[PDB]
Amino acid sequence: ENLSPEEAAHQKAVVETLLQEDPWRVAKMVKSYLQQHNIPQREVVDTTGLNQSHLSQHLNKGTPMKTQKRAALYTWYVRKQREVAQQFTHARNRFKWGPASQQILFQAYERQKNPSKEERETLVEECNRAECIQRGVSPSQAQGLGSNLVTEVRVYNWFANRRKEEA
Amino acid sequence: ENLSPEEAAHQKAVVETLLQEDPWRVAKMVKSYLQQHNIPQREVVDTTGLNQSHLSQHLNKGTPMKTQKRAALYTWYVRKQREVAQQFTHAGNRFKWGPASQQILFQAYERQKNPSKEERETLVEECNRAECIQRGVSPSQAQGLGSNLVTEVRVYNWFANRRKEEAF
DNA sequence: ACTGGTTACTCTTTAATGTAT
DNA sequence: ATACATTAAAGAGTAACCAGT
Ligand SMILES: [Cl-]
Ligand SMILES: [Cl-]
Repeated sequence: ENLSPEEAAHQKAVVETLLQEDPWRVAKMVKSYLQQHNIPQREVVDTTGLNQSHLSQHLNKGTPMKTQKRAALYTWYVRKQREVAQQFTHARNRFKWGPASQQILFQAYERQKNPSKEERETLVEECNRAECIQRGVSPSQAQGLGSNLVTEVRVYNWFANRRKEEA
Repeated sequence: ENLSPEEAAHQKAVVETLLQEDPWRVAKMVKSYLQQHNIPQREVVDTTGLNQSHLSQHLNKGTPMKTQKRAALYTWYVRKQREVAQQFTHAGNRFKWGPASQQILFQAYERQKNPSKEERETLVEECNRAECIQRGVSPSQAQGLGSNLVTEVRVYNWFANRRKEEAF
């Protein structure tokens, strides 16, 4: 179930049509995927071997890149799309706070700046379920959120740093 | 050149007096000084051996720093001020554009996006004059600017990069 | 001199960490 | 638990470089 002969040709067909498209339209399409799943650009740079500064300038600004290096970018894009779907159905990077959970954390901080462990774990289920809805997946699949899984320790680390922000 | 033994004792009292003052006030004095001379934060990290994220957060945001680390940075503040004096009295890193030179270059780009070489040297002398006035030194002394000295090559590279930014 | 593709370097930001009340 | 004190890690931004009409 890991791979199929036809879908492997479909992956090669997708990267073929993606190279034929406007590289900016694909850049916006890829940047929106990295933001929805909070996958760090370091994973892209470490896997494909591209330049961090070059890849960042291409996604956020549209800096033109040659088709040979762009092909390795689209190759990782199509493969990462399958790995994400499988890892969520079957259920190294640094944690990243999603924008959907940040709104819930700012609500709780405006209410009270020192929640109890029960209130922390309650916000964990709220933020995890929120991160799943953002990624378009079901809540029980939150175990597939991976490195971006909201934990009680991480919620406590967020509230502790936000108290330090008032100075 | 060598600091008089009496002069060195003054530096120590300056560090202790700066340690007695509020750390956020001394942080703003050092940060504004770095912005006036375009001194890279990497150079302060290399000398004082401090953490770049710690020093950046203690200067820009004013994060709590220990008295020992603040004293090591305050020791660099006083030695660099004097070293800048001899750096410029002798006149008789990487380049970093200044705010006044960036505003003048914004004027020329609005008038001519492709200036001639004659227009480049005239802008070089104007920017070097404005950068000298920023730190309160005479326009004649520019060797002390060193890495932050304006050059026609840097002006042409500034307009070429602005052309790439204008394309998007 | 020139656009165009590319990048070493810089510095802010972030989530995480260690510890003595 | 938790405010000081701290930071390894990510990433956008800057000024610059190399090639080839
Ligand atoms: Cl994910
Ligand atoms: Cl200087």
